[PDB]
Amino acid sequence: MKEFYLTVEQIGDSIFERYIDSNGRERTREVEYKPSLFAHCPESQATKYFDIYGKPCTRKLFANMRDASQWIKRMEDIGLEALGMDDFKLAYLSDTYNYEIKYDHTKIRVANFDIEVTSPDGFPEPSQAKHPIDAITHYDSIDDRFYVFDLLNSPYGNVEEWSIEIAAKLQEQGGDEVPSEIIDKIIYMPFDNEKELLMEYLNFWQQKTPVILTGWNVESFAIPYVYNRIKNIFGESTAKRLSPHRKTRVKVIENMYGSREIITLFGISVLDYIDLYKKFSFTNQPSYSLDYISEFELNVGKLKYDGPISKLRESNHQRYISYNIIAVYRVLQIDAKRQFINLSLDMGYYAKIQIQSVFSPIKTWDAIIFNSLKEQNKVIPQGRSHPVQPYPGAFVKEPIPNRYKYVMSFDLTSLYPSIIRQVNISPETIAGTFKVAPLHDYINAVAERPSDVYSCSPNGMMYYKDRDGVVPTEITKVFNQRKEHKGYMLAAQRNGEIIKEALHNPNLSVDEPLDVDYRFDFSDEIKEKIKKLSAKSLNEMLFRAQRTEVAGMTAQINRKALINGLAGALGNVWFRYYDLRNATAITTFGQMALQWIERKVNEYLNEVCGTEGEAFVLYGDTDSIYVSADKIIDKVGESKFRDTNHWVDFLDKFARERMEPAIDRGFREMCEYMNNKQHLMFMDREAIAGPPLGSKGIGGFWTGKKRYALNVWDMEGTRYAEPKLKIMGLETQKSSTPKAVQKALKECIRRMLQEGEESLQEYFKEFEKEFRQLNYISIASVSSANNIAKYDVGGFPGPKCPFHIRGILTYNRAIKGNIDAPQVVEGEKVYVLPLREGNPFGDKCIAWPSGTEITDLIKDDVLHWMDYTVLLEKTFIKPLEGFTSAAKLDYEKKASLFDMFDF
DNA sequence: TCGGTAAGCAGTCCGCG
DNA sequence: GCGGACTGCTTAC
Ligand SMILES: Nc1ccn([C@H]2C[C@H](O)[C@@H](COP(=O)(O)OP(=O)(O)OP(=O)(O)O)O2)c(=O)n1
Ligand SMILES: [Ca+2]
Ligand SMILES: [Ca+2]
Ligand SMILES: [Ca+2]
Ligand SMILES: [Ca+2]
Repeated sequence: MKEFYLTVEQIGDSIFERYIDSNGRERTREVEYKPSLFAHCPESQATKYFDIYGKPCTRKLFANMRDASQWIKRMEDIGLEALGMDDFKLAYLSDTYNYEIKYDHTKIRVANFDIEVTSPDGFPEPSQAKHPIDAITHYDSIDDRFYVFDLLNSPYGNVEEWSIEIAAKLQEQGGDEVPSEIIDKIIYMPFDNEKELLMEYLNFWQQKTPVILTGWNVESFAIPYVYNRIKNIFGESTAKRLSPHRKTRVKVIENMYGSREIITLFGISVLDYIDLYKKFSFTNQPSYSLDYISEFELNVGKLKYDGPISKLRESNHQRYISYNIIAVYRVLQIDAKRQFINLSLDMGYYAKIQIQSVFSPIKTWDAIIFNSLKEQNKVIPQGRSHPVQPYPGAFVKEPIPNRYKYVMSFDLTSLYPSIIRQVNISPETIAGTFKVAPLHDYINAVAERPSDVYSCSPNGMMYYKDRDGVVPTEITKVFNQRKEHKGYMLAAQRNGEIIKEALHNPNLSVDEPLDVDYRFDFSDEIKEKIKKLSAKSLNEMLFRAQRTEVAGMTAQINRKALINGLAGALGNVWFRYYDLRNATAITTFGQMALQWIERKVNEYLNEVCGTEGEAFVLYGDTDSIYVSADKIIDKVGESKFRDTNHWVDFLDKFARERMEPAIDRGFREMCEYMNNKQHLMFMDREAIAGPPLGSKGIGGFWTGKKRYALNVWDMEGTRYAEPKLKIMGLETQKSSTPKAVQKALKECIRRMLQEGEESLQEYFKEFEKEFRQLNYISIASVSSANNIAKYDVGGFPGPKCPFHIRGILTYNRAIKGNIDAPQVVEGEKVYVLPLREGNPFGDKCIAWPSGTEITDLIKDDVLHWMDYTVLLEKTFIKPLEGFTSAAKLDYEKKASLFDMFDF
């Protein structure tokens, strides 16, 4: 098999590499790597090395990496460019693996673990590690086993062994319900003292050394705790055995009260699953506890236990250990669904970087572009300092706030990467400039054609048409990958709806789910077989289809993020190819494209509808247009349609057969105007929106920029079994809006869009009467708590103190003297509740860590003094008033002359 | 050697016989 | 008690 790396580190003048060899065995080597860098030399000498602009360079081969570094500094002091890859481990990887990496994941040791630490005096701080580690569960992906290290004797209590038999039982039968599919995979190891547990864990670690180390919050808790605990007991040298190269780096975090640490373990790639989740999931959660995310991702119940966690080991050691095991499994379950570890491996090996560098789009692209150019014997430019400069971005149309009955949307495929490829924007393809006219002059095609020789953007930049650029070349590769995966995702989504449609008439049979690949649209034969399946098999197929859809979502959306990341990278000062001329060539072209096509669509639709000067395009943002389809529907007349699906088909056909070719014609003309390399402005129909036929639903509404709702029947070729709400920007979409309020506002919207004013008024009235009966967490607001210290003045709010920080300070004073009340963590999220005047907390609001119940001592008072009136007004009524006034609708029946009767 | 912009809304401060 | 000029947070893209 072809060899591939696992980890790589630079340690002084040595590269330390863990790798898989040709026989599939894990090995480690130390290499005294001799790096090369480059300097410009005169033309009149035979070299094979050229910079990206075609200028000749001479190679400088160094005896060691220090020498190469020191030479860089001398060149800066002389004032001459030092070219080549300055991150030597990237050069080493590029030299060692000069081919496309084909890795075997079954050879990569992926470890996830979590520890328990009983603490009788508040949160057990990793920097101090003053309490015994009393449990560790460590799952190893090669053994496919959960290794459980359990402390029986502790200064905080002596306990009996954990029982696997009791663990497997239903919670309703006094067990812990450890999932049956992992019972046989547990290897249980009890210990009579902490020293023996830790030594054995260390010996175990040596035998089974993680390559990928993950888990929930491992970077900020488990790793530094294990490290500092071992250090305090045995010494730092022993603690360094957690590094296969015996090298660590300790970073102390600042704040003011309660410093933290991050430990870098050399030769290990730490991918904290919380960080993977935040980067790759595209959610913003009100809480990031494992309980909350697990419920969200897997629909599994919260792991219940009685009393404080500080007393869980002594009162119920059995459950304590079981919950430790289940928590490790939950992360594995989330990963089986989300596939972020797979993505990280995919992306890291593609780029030829340390696996943990997938967090950095800049490092990722630097390495991709470096490897690409090196293949051509080209030499990369030195990184340079730039002052941070703001620059212009996308165009967003101001919508007229209103209801909009029939809406069709259209969207440009992968816009910024497509602009890069169309225009041929790259550091080395810059051909020159032209004198810019006002943007509106290009949009209206009155400005002089920029060039008849070069490919242009309306920012004034010209690029070569007949030359490949490394940025377009490499961005096209990842785009093509993205396209493949999004195809699988959309197919799986279409397949899902087939199953949902078949679930309306399930068969009374004992059968099995069909063995199919959900990444491809079902054949007619499969659809016929599905129409004859039982509910049980249909439901199993739907789960499978949806899992396939999620897998494809992960793969496509993050490849999209990577390629869009390259366009933004050009505007980040730390990027080797930072260049506002290029960043701005992209965004300005985007602005022109949206507004050009707005004009062309208004022109086309007026023509075909036989009118003049009417505005069909009601809104647009960056690369999308929203077209009012009322007059298209009216020209045929509403009465002609048999049902909702009839007019949806009509609009779908109209869009594909008439609008799209006209849109294509328009963008082809734009491409000729800018004399671009390749026409890649592909704008396809996205949503078809409207009320159900014969209903009083309003179909849709906008309140302003980035704030709208639509009743959608078809999305990107997925005809929904049931209409789906597309809500952007409104409070229903915001993580700061209370849970029960998002639900209530969404139902208010569903009613407005599908049913009408009366239905809305009926629901509002019910919700208002029941508001005060909702659970307090479900109606609490949420906010991130940044810069808490700044506004803290002897425990009281300083000037300009934000509402949520004021709430934290109120909580801080309320839990003063308390031992085991959870502290608010800087940068994390809090629930927030308003408090009535006169309350014993002494201030207008309280805030506490999100995803948690508020501590039992003050919970009673919070419930008593909660200001329901303010809460209802601020979180529910005020946004609803925004939606309804925009929609020319009332959520409460207005007084009228009719009030004299009854009725 | 750590490494995108546009834009809406809640809230504080302050002006306001 | 409600605006305008800020900060802060959050979402659309
Ligand atoms: N997180 C994001 C989202 C968008 N944008 C920019 C780049 C996109 O090209 C453009 C349009 O956003 P879209 O959400 O429509 O995404 P794309 O057009 O790139 O992809 P597609 O429409 O094919 O899904 O806005 C960005 O820089 N970063
Ligand atoms: Ca725990
Ligand atoms: Ca798009
Ligand atoms: Ca059937
Ligand atoms: Ca879009």
